[PDB]
Amino acid sequence: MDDQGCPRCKTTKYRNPSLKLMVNVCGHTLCESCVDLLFVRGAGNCPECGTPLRKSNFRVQLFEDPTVDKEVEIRKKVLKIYNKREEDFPSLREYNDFLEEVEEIVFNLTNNVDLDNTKKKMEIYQKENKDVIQKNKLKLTREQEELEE
Amino acid sequence: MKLNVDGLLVYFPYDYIYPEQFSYMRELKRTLDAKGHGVLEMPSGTGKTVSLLALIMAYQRAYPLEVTKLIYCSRTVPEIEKVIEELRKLLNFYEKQEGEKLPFLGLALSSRKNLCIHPEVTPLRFGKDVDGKCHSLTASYVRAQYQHDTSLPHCRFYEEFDAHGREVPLPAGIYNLDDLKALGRRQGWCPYFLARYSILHANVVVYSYHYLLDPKIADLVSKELARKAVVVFDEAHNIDNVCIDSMSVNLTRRTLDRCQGNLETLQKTVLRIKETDEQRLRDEYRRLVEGANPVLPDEVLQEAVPGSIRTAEHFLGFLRRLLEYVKWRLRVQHVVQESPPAFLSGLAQRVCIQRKPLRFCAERLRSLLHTLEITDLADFSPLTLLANFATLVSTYAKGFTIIIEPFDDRTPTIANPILHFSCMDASLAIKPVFERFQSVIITSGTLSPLDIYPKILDFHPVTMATFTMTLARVCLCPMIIGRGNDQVAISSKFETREDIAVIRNYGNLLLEMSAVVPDGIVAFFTSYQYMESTVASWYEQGILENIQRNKLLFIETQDGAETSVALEKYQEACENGRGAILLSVARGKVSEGIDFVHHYGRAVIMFGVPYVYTQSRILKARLEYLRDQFQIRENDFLTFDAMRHAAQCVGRAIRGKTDYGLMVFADKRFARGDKRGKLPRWIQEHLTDANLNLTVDEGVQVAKYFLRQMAQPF
Ligand code: SF4
Ligand SMILES: [Zn+2]
Ligand SMILES: [Zn+2]
Repeated sequence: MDDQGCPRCKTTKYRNPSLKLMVNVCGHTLCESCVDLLFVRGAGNCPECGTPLRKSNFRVQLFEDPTVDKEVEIRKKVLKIYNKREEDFPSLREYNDFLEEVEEIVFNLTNNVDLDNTKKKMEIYQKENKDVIQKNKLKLTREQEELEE
Repeated sequence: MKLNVDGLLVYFPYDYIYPEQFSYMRELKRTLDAKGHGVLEMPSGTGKTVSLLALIMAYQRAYPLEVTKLIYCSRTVPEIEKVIEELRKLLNFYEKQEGEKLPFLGLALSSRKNLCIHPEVTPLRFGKDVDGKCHSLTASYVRAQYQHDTSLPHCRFYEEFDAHGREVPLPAGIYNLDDLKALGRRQGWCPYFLARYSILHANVVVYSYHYLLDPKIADLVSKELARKAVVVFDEAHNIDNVCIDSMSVNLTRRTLDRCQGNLETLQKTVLRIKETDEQRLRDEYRRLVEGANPVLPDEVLQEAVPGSIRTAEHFLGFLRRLLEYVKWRLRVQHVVQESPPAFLSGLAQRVCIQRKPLRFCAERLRSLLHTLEITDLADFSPLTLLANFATLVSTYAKGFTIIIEPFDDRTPTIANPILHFSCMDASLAIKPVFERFQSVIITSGTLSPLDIYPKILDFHPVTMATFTMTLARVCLCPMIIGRGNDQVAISSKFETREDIAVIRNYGNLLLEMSAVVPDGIVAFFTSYQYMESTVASWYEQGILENIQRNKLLFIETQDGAETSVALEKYQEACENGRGAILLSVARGKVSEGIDFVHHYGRAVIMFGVPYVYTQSRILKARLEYLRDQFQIRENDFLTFDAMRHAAQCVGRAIRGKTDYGLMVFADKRFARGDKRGKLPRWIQEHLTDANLNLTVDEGVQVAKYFLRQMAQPF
């Protein structure tokens, strides 16, 4: 809430900081009062960029850094892949190789074309979906619940 | 003056020793013979080091294999400088008795900022700036560039030190910091590094606590070489505060904003490097795969693998993500938040940051930072602080706590919140010292009862010995004045602080005492805000003007520059007949730093018990844990901290040479049995019940009588 104001309507922030950033595929700061301005005309179009949005492409985020918003949001989807625990990796070198590869994919998606990344993800899907992906999904809730308690 | 101690014969330079000294040496020998860590108290500030040192010298000669080296630490470098003088005097006396040189070496370490010979760093005074310059001059790139002998300033002292200092070690001698600096100039070697090399073979090595407690720097210089060394601390009553402060790291909005800008510079630096130097510097990635210092101690420290973060572009985003989480988590406006283990979970879940990759971030930053050939680390110092905090939280939180203060005290609304990571137990950071070194002797003065320290610090002392100075003349004359001329309670209670009579009584006591007390006197309050209110009340009344007429009065402020000038003027007043009344705060840096000697602080005045603002959450977390673990009552420790601190500042008047000096406690609380018990033995035992509750005017009269007896010669 320390930002000077919205690029277009920098008046609501000065009055109150209750407004929060809205994340979009544009990786593009937006504010609730300004969101209504987008709905009236275009209905899911960035004001200056004009990037189309399927249904408003809006979710609540509170990180003033635009690039990080995409990185964090992209990372959530990436976590769904290559989520196997370290114990599944016997070799010492491969422990972080997947993590290094996983982090590499994140950077490619943020800036590089995702066509190659999407194609690669399909290759892993055909193999990992059978056992490793399903196993960790079920176990995610178990570990999370125990850790919270 | 050789002393035939029961354990062995111990040489002693000075003419005579008091009976307490006999107990001191044998008590110390008992712990040394048992090879077990212990704690002891000796009143005299001077003569305690030589007595402590004297036994070690005899013990080393008797059992050289038992003890490798002596590690005698002191609180402040200005105070360690005088210590080595005592050792130098002892060595000459011992050497004179033998008649020939002996394989004994003694030196004192310190920061490059305090001692150095390089002209470029000489004008600079800030410690952080000195390291950046020295690091750049001694940087591997400069050293590698030095081989090319290209046109660029290369710090000659280190270059020739490596070729010379490595080959030839200094046989023996005593070199203070001032003397050590001169030796480097004539020999063209670093006063700092030369001392560092000498630690390999140096019978006596002395340096401040911050060179022996914080794992970032202490561990490297304090390597396992000291398998069995007699590590000793001096006046280490506030060891926990120094020990805890080493672990505690503070992250602020101003610091965070600096990190973001510094990170941007780091990002720009990488971009320049990528276009200029890629292949050669990329080799460090292979080194990272193959496998400023981390704050993790020996066992806690881990170096398995760098983790996911393996490249500058990847690692920088890692800090970017972590910085944002702290930025947002800090900007939150709410009550003070405590979340030792949950912050790691919250950070991990919020931005998908696993702890294990985050543990190596601080080490990776240094390794990555080195690859960047940066000009200096001073600019990026805040970023490392966050990195140090970043790795510390990810490492362990069992005995820690993340404290976030969206709103700071003394301010209705401030846009500069500070994220505290204050520790709660000092045993964690001091644990390696006890294990690495066979025995540690925590020698200190004005020590509140010994039994607490094993509770505060997880250790089993061999002995708990309290020593009271024994002299032909009773130098110290302590007293407590809880009742004034109005026979009204004078306790400086938080609810009673607003009382005008209590404020008036203190002015009356000081005014009356100033009349009888000769040149040189000091008054200690509880806090700066309370001090100003008391000063203002006296200023409005004629009490302050009367005090001004009786003697000059000096007040203390937060800024050191004002304190330094005022203190120098104070010392001038005592030298002349004017005399000076230096009002100070017990917990202020001035009190601990300054030492009061003959005709200086003749009548130390303790105005009210020294207590901190209980609303301070950081203290609450520390206080709460001690109640949760180690079984210490919340009030017991709080009183203990005040009693230990009240005795700390008031015990300087009796430094040594049996210079008469009285101590007056202006609070009825001290008269309570609990307060007296926590009082140091030497101060406590001299204090009697007859004078325990002296009236303000009655106390003045006895003080006048006391001066008369001390005034006459022996
Ligand atoms: S290398 Fe030695 S002489 Fe040069 S700045 Fe550093 S400490 Fe001083
Ligand atoms: Zn807007
Ligand atoms: Zn846009």
